[PDB]
Amino acid sequence: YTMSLGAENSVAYSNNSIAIPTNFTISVTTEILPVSMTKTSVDCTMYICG
Amino acid sequence: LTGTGVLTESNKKFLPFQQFGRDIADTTDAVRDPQTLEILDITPCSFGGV
Amino acid sequence: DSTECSNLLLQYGSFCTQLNRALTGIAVEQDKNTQEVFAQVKQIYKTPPIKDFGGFNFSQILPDPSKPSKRSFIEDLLFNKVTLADAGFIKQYGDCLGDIAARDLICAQKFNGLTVLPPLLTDEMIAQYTSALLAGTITSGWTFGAGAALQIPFAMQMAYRFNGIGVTQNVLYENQKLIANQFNSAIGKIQDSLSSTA
Amino acid sequence: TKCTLKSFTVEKGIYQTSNFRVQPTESIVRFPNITNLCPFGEVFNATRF
Amino acid sequence: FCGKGYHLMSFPQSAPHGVVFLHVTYVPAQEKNFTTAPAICHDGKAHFPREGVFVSNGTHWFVTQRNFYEPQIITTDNTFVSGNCDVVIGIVNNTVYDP
Ligand SMILES: *[C@@H]1O[C@H](CO)[C@@H](O[C@@H]2O[C@H](CO)[C@@H](O)[C@H](O)[C@H]2NC(C)=O)[C@H](O)[C@H]1NC(C)=O
Ligand SMILES: *[C@@H]1O[C@H](CO)[C@@H](O[C@@H]2O[C@H](CO)[C@@H](O)[C@H](O)[C@H]2NC(C)=O)[C@H](O)[C@H]1NC(C)=O
Ligand SMILES: *[C@@H]1O[C@H](CO)[C@@H](O[C@@H]2O[C@H](CO)[C@@H](O)[C@H](O)[C@H]2NC(C)=O)[C@H](O)[C@H]1NC(C)=O
Ligand SMILES: *[C@@H]1O[C@H](CO)[C@@H](O[C@@H]2O[C@H](CO)[C@@H](O)[C@H](O)[C@H]2NC(C)=O)[C@H](O)[C@H]1NC(C)=O
Ligand SMILES: *[C@@H]1O[C@H](CO)[C@@H](O)[C@H](O)[C@H]1NC(C)=O
Ligand SMILES: *[C@@H]1O[C@H](CO)[C@@H](O)[C@H](O)[C@H]1NC(C)=O
Ligand SMILES: *[C@@H]1O[C@H](CO)[C@@H](O)[C@H](O)[C@H]1NC(C)=O
Ligand SMILES: *[C@@H]1O[C@H](CO)[C@@H](O)[C@H](O)[C@H]1NC(C)=O
Repeated sequence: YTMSLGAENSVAYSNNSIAIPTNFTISVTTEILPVSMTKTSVDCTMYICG
Repeated sequence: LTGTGVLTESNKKFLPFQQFGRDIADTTDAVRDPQTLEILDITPCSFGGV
Repeated sequence: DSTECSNLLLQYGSFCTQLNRALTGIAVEQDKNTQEVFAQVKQIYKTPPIKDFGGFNFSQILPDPSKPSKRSFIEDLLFNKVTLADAGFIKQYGDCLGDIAARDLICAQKFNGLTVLPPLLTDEMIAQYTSALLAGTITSGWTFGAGAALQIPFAMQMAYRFNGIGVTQNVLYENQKLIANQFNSAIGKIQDSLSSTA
Repeated sequence: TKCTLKSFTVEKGIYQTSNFRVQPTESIVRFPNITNLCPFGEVFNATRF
Repeated sequence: FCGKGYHLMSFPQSAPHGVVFLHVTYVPAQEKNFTTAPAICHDGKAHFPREGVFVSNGTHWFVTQRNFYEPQIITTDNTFVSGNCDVVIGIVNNTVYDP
């Protein structure tokens, strides 16, 4: 499929109109970031000489 | 097959047409001794990564 | 075009497989870079017709509805100013080295196995994302990213950003025409700077 | 550490060292229990190949 | 930068080879249209809001904070006076209450 670019909605603009919310929802969202990878090392004699 | 290392006893089983084994095909992990039919796996002499 | 290849593959193609994996990782990384820079908010707000922006002229940066292409005027000059491979390499490779996305496979065999993959996001989609960001900002202030449809006049948005920098609303509302004229003149100066082949 | 770093002065921290400490001294040979010699002479002195 | 909506808190939690955040955000809803004005000209002088916006339901004007709809009567402590109202474009006519 073509990529969904986003939520499709329209807003009405006027020079003397403002929209103010009358309610609110407290939403808790998760987001995940990596920190570190596997800490590795190589042994030279076992690698080359064996 | 000549080399330098320390050999231990192994629990591997060898097919009758197989004498030399490789787990990772760069070093011979185990050999079958020509006199006694026990299988001895060879490890590198210096190891542990000091 | 070697007469033996499978032996050569089995002996030395694993390095190329690893390096091709590195290139594929770089490519997916680059696509995710474009994703994270242009798709921060996935909301598509249609550009309103230019009405009552307080005297500010945004007709240049907004896309023109007359043109079927969704590129606006300033980004059109940005596209025309940058010429892909403006050197002797366009004579050597026939512009196939750049990502024109209409290149033929004769350019691919010209490069001897090197290929240019098209980007994940079409430039038209980038233009649509930029138009959505511009329309959302100009209409709703900073409430574009929170997630809502909070329309606000542009005068009050200028007033609250003036409160942000530390100046009261009265300075804006007494000098609205002067600020609009200065902004329009600055946009015209940017237009003349890009249009004069500088 | 001085031998792996190729310097007579080392700095503070941890360093990984290659094996310079052990050398083999004895050698063993293990061959199959074969006693009889090959008929190389019989093949080589053959009156007609 | 820390979640969709206005950020309030984040709670860290450990993860294998990473860290996860629990972003607590303020997401508004249930919008309402309102007729607004930039200022109010009373007694020949313009009144600008110290905080929030000027909104009107029907024919009565109030001052409310931007993010939430809390209607408050227009009061001289809530507004500040600066100049006359002939220079402000789009100013409306109303009275300001003084306590
Ligand atoms: C704002 O929305 C919340 C829900 O998101 C409303 O809370 C509900 O209120 C009704 C009646 O008081 C209860 O029966 C529901 O159980 C409540 N829901 C939750 C999730 O708590 C709240 O009333 C709304 N406020 C306004 C002014 O509309
Ligand atoms: C915003 O500026 C553009 C030009 O930068 C204006 O477009 C011009 O409009 C006049 C007629 O109004 C034409 O004669 C010119 O040819 C147009 N120029 C270009 C480059 O298109 C536009 O009218 C301005 N918008 C407002 C609201 O003033
Ligand atoms: C706009 O909303 C306000 C707040 O509810 C209204 O003010 C009160 O409305 C009630 C009911 O109509 C009256 O009994 C009070 O006397 C009003 N108080 C004040 C200080 O005016 C106001 O009436 C609403 N405006 C319209 C046009 O409905
Ligand atoms: C707000 O009220 C003032 C008067 O208190 C209005 O000013 C008058 O407007 C009429 C009609 O436009 C003129 O004929 C008068 O000459 C004006 N008098 C003065 C002293 O300016 C003003 O127009 C009103 N504004 C709004 C938006 O209703
Ligand atoms: C090989 O010969 C030696 C010497 O006679 C003997 O000790 C050993 O057991 C033999 N190994 C066999 C038969 O596997
Ligand atoms: C060849 O050598 C073998 C020993 O390997 C011997 O038995 C044989 O008699 C020799 N034959 C001749 C013709 O010398
Ligand atoms: C506000 O008005 C616009 C157009 O007049 C309309 O599309 C929108 O739904 C209205 N919003 C509310 C909350 O009624
Ligand atoms: C809003 O626009 C209408 C129509 O263009 C106009 O009559 C009115 O004066 C404008 N009001 C303001 C405050 O700009």
